[PDB]
Amino acid sequence: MTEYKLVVVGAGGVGKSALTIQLIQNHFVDEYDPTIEDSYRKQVVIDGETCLLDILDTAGQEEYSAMRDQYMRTGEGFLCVFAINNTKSFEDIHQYREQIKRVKDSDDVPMVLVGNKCDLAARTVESRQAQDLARSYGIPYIETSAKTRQGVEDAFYTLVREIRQH
Ligand SMILES: Nc1nc2c(ncn2[C@@H]2O[C@H](COP(=O)(O)OP(=O)(O)NP(=O)(O)O)[C@@H](O)[C@H]2O)c(=O)[nH]1
Ligand SMILES: [Ca+2]
Ligand SMILES: [Ca+2]
Ligand SMILES: [Mg+2]
Ligand SMILES: [Mg+2]
Repeated sequence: MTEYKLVVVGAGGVGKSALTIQLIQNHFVDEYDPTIEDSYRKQVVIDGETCLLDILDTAGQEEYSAMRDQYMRTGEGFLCVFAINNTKSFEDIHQYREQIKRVKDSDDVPMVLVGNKCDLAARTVESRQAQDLARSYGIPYIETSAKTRQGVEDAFYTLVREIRQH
């Protein structure tokens, strides 16, 4: 009944899990428990199509990243997440995109660049920098807050709409 396999990747602590939990369970996770690998499933209607989202939430911490490449292999589309108050996480996006291209053996994989924690005032990554990166990659850039839920549905549904153009 139409399934989309989405994978969420990016540096430790940027909010991958909080984003996923906000989408699937409609609440904010305030605490930080590092992820190894977790999956979620939810039936939703997107643009008039009932479908099943399978979301793989991956490790950002190098210590918990064992076998992440094996899980990413099945993904149909990827959210590449950084946090707008974490310059390193933005600088490291290229690594995740490279890893995606490797595991998929393609330079044409559906992706969305996500700048999370947009509720925070200590911004060090400006919108324009991220837009430029996204433009060079040929993908959309969307800002989100897992805390307020702003942009969360848009980020994931946009990724579905990208998969649908493939
Ligand atoms: N203000 C704010 N805090 C956020 C946001 N998203 C996540 N956080 C906070 O940042 C911390 C880490 O979030 P988490 O989702 O666990 O990050 P992660 O990217 O999944 N980490 P890991 O890679 O280790 O699994 C938590 O304390 C969480 O509440 C956001 O949009 N805004
Ligand atoms: Ca909470
Ligand atoms: Ca490969
Ligand atoms: Mg996590
Ligand atoms: Mg600057």
